[PDB]
Amino acid sequence: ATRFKKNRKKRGHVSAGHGRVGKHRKHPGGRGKAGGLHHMRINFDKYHPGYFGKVGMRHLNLLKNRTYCPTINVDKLWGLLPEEKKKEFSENKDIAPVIDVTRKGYFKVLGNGKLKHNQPIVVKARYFSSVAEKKIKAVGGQCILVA
Amino acid sequence: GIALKNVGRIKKHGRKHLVSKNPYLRLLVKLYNFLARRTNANFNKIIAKRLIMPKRYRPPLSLSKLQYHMANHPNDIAVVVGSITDDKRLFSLKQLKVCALRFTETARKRIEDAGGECLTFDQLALKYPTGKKCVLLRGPTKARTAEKHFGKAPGKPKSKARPYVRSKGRKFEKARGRRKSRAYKK
Amino acid sequence: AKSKNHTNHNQNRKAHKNGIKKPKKHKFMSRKGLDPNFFRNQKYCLKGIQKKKKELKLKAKQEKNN
Amino acid sequence: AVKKVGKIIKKRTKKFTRFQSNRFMRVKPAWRKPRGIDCRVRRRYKGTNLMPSIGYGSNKKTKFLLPNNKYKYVVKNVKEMEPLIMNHTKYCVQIAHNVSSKKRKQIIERAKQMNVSVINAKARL
Amino acid sequence: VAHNNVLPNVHLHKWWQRHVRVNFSKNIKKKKRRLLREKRRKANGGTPIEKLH
Amino acid sequence: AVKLGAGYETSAESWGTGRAVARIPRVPGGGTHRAGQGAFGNMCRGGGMFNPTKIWRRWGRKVNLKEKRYAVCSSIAASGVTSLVLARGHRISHLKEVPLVVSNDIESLSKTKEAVNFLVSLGLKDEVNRLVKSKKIRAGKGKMRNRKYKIRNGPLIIYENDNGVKKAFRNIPGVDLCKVTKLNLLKLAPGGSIGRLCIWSESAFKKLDVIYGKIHEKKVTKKNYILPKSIVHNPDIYRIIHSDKVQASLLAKKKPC
RNA sequence: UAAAGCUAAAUAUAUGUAGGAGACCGAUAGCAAACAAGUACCGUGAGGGAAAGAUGAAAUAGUACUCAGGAAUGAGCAAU
RNA sequence: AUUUUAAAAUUAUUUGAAUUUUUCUUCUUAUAAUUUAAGUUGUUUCUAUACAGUACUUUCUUAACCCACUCGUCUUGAAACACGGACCAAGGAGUCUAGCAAAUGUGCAAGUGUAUAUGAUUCUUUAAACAUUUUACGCAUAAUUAAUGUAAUAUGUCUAUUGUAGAUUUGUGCCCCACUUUGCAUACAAUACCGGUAAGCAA
RNA sequence: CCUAUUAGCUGGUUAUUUUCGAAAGAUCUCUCAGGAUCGCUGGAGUUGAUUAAUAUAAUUUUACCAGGUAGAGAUAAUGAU
RNA sequence: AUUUCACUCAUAUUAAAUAAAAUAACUCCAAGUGGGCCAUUUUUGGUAAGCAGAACUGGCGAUGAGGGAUGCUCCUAACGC
RNA sequence: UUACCGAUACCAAGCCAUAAAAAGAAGAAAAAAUUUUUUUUUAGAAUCUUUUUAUGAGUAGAAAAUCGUGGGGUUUGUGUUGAAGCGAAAUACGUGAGUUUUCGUGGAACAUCUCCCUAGUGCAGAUCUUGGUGGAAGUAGCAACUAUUCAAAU
RNA sequence: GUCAUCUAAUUAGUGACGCGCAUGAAUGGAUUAACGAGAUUCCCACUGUCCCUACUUGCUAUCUAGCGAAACCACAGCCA
Repeated sequence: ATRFKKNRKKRGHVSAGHGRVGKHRKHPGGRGKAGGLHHMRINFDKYHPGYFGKVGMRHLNLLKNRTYCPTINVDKLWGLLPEEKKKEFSENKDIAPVIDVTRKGYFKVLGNGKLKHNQPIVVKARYFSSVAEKKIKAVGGQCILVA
Repeated sequence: GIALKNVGRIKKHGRKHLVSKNPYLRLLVKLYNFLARRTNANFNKIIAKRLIMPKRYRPPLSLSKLQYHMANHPNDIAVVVGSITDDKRLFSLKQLKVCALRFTETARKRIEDAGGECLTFDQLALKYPTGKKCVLLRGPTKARTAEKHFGKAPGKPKSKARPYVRSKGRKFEKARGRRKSRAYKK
Repeated sequence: AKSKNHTNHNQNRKAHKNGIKKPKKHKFMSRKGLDPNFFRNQKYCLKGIQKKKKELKLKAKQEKNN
Repeated sequence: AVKKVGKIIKKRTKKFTRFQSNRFMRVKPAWRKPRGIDCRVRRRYKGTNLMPSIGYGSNKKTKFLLPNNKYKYVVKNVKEMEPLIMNHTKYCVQIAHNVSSKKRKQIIERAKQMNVSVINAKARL
Repeated sequence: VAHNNVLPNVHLHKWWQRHVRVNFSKNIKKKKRRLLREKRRKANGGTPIEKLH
Repeated sequence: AVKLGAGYETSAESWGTGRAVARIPRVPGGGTHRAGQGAFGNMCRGGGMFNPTKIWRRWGRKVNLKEKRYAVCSSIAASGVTSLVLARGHRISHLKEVPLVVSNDIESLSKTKEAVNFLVSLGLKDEVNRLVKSKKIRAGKGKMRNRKYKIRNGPLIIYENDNGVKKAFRNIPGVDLCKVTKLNLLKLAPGGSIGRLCIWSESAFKKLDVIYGKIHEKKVTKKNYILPKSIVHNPDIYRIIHSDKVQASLLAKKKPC
């Protein structure tokens, strides 16, 4: 990989592509994020707007396991289960699938997307969106709370 | 001396040759370059041009979008120079004849089960040399995450560009310049 | 030491090197801060037109698909 | 000055020499483009060491062919003349520098009975 | 810094060359552990080395 | 890697402003040749290289498992076509067919003499001669680094059960073995070259289908692996061009300047 | 369930010793040191610290003899 | 090797006409040729009736006419009375790692990467190759808010928001164009819906 | 020995050909020998054009605008004389 | 105001002329640069200056060639062999 | 008032490269001898082939294609009938970096351009590092301490 | 600075004068015999310091035999 490097093609060019006037010096602007708010301020404000300052209150120790909550929208509930069983459930109107999304790894069911019309489906989840539940029972299904 | 733009040489922009050294893709490019030259077909010219494009400019097309685009022509075939990906949000598929570079396994199985079929571009050239009953389609070329960082810099007024940040919590690029309470907003 | 304070020399040919670019002049302009109580009414007009067109099209589709 | 022998035109002879290599022993005559700042040769001052350029390139119809109007092919084996059996009229053969006397004699014999000319025919004898 | 890059965050301001270590012997250690457990399950003569949990 | 502090194990001192000498560090003291000489610096004798080589170079690479399996499948397919093997350099002009497979009793032969005899009787006498006469001492200083010889690669024997193949075909220069369940891309495509002469036992040839998905079994088939699918259905683009359907579509031949 | 105590394994090893290797260096390189090298030598001292490998297959073939020179050497019709 | 063709001109016949009324008058009818077409061909000598020279090719050394200031560098500006260079050899400087992004190639794709680790008649090579009893983890798949949190048309319908341009397709006037048909990507807008904030109401 | 400390400063920075080709303005900066940012430049790519036309133009014409510099004035104002 | 239906307003030279106008437009990544100087014309400070500071355009810089004996900037004219 | 001289500018032609374009995935021509022989060719590589037009300064800077070096895999080679290296060269090739040959020396290894992998990979400079060597130059100089002489021996 | 004196001639010295840029009392003021390789002016003596240079001795230089460096060095070395 070292023979594909751009410095190789400037082998006999004196300045190595770094300029004859400005030269390549050692940290001519500072080190790291040195000049923020002083002479790199234009860069900071143009590319990282809200960088300086603090907002909000502290959460002293977090324990992300408490609030871990993967989500799934209602438009993927039918795609969760295999194609042949999807065909069977759609064909037979006397029975409906009850899907435990927690086993697949989802805690909350969100309401984005379109469910199939007149296809009942029961969903078991730890949390439900209001619109998700509305669509579930609009297509004739039911939401079941589990823990 | 002569006063000419660019010293008098016409300058083209974009790809001139295939970069991929994939022998099958090179054969396909050769075949469709010949087809575009020997026929007048803008169809063949466009396919030859698109077979050359980088990966980001032959994006995947989902099955749902494929069927939605093919909804009003049930008898024609859909030609995509990208890949066809399965869409779990789609409940049912219906009899699609689609030529594409590659099909994901799930999309291929779903199309075959629905009763349509998947075609390669060599078969497309064999059966429809001039693209009769063939609808050229392409996926969203500007939907990728890289494009979300492009355009006006994040910090320009009314800029929708995402910034480059390690994480997106309350304490990462959210204080001064992004809300009125700290200096200015945006 | 004493520095050259200012000059506009070469700025015009720099500007003309990539030409004086003109605004794109799009067909439609956002109406965000323009004439409220007029563009709101225009939204109502468009909704009414769309509702009439859609109901007529739905009637035609239902009567043609039986 | 150009030299013209039959269809062959050599647009320039007397190969370019490195600037100032005539009066510095550490500077070898092999051509190097003077990068410099005020380098005379780089600026193309009159009367000093002109630089090579693509304009001197030879006609590609007669580019690589020798004064015998044939392209040279360097062989180190008797087995490397099979391509020349079908190209005996536009290829001449040259024996590699590190080929022994036995193999040289064999190669000359094969070339003659293949009526392919040999450039360095009388080497090592 | 320059251009539109993420703001640098690299924690290499101490003497890190003394703390770099690279495992050339990952699979060698795999073999050694496998050999050791094979040897002890041969030594105990039939009874498994695993314990019920 | 070089020794960690190589060239920097002297006393640092560059007293060189006004001494009429370059400002490079000089070793101190006197009474020896080293005193006053240029100390550490890539341009100084005994001064330490520019960027000392380190052991934390990226020695290895992580290769996608799917790409590795694709490469192995492609190498097998390439070994299956006669022209590719000839191009790679095996003298196979006399064997009957290039996906050649032999009875499972090859796995049981145990004498190198009879292994060579079988190889010759298959029609690979020229291949064996090439292998045996390719042996010769390499150029360069690699031969003082335990790399004395350089051999050419011959047939790769792929077996299922080792009943003597391993200790019958080794010691034949350029010949290597490989169990069918542990196929190695390094052996299948030496140097990245395409298509190696492969001698399959019948059992290994049959087991290939089991390994790659047909008639699967629990502990043999690659779990949930699907063979790569081609971009083109049939690469005979000139046959498709000469097909009458596209021949009718082609316009009349036009003329150059 | 503090203010008493013990305890193997998985872990680390720019040291010493001993093995084995390398897409490493090939005598201004590689350890400072391929060698009589931390030696010679320098500094009151703490310390500083080199240079230096190759006849030939075989010297169990290391130049016999003669001439000229005080000798070193040189020359030979002499010699490995 | 299927335009050095066709024609154009000219010559020799030939048909009719015109006319400036003719030994270069013009326009065609047919034939046969030629080049002024359709980028140089011919003759005679010499080399030479030799196997390397006094010739021819070439290298070098010398002259001669014209031209030619010391290179590198900083600099607006260097041949500079600016600095470095007495000479030669060998050594001698954008690299390595981490992390991010863009670009491009490759594999798979709403998934992707099998991490550490395990097994295996693999154990010179091999410290690599191969493999992983039907929710490990990272990134992505959803955003927004300091935050309790909340979380994307909405069950009239397996239609999949609406326009203006727009690729491709469909027919009518298998290859020119104007009407039809469809409406990718994308651009410009409009709409809904989600989170936050205002405002109104608020059991 | 930490330490190959740091240096916005000086010096150096190694093959060929080909193609494209600058800036020495500007804004902010404990800034004035520096830096970030814009401009100028290269490379990559797409959309277009390839239809002697449309987009387009350091150009003119036609139509319509805006100006208070040169000139003029001192008897029109102000200020001089 | 929007939407849908009608009719039709030069295009066969193109709703004025001309146009090696698509060598366009756009997007991404990034280099160098951010000491300038000179000439014509205009112009401020200064007795003035090869002085200091500005405006337009062209150059020098970054560029050789012919001429001005000579000359970084003048005239002609910009450069493959 | 004429004529003339006078550029790397202009014009015509050739050739190189760059850019763009038009187009393209199978058959006998000639000559020399004497119906028969002989001599050449008888093409089809798509980052390719043929043809056409325009164009070509360039620091800082960018890119592409090339040329070399140590080492690795693959392939296929040269060496005691003399390898590497080195000196001088060549009717040699290239525009050029270079490549390839000859003679001499040398006395044991050396390439791989088939494709690829890898790097401690290319020097005129750094008051560069180490070593060697110059002109200065048979020059400066061998100047304190009063002073030596005759004969003999070795 | 002005006035005397010193000289032929005095930006020097000494003695006086004092609205003293900006003197002054252990920041010590004023004065002092003796002392000083301390600074300064004048006089006598003395003389090559000079008018104005000359001659002369030793040791070098010089030529020879022998021995034998170095600094400096882009390339070099006539001028208007």
